[PDB]
Amino acid sequence: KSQSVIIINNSTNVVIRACNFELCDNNAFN
Amino acid sequence: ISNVPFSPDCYWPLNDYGFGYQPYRVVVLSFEL
Ligand SMILES: *[C@@H]1O[C@H](CO)[C@@H](O)[C@H](O)[C@H]1NC(C)=O
Ligand SMILES: *[C@@H]1O[C@H](CO)[C@@H](O)[C@H](O)[C@H]1NC(C)=O
Repeated sequence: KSQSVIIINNSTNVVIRACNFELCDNNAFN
Repeated sequence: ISNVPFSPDCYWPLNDYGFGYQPYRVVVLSFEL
């Protein structure tokens, strides 16, 4: 219900993305 | 851009515009120096 940004790198590439996300612990729109 | 019911501790807070005066289109330009 709120906008959120993820800043993650996978092993070569840095990807930053700001959407409405479901967040997991222990899809993506707008 | 969140749409949640507004409890003023009085419902959906997004008002719709009436096609009051004629609508205007606005563009704002910001410069990094
Ligand atoms: C993972 O890296 C590949 C290239 O190494 C890239 O194309 C891909 O977008 C990356 N994964 C994500 C989720 O961005
Ligand atoms: C995406 O945003 C628009 C307005 O910005 C909203 O009307 C819409 O409901 C949002 N998408 C979802 C799946 O809720």
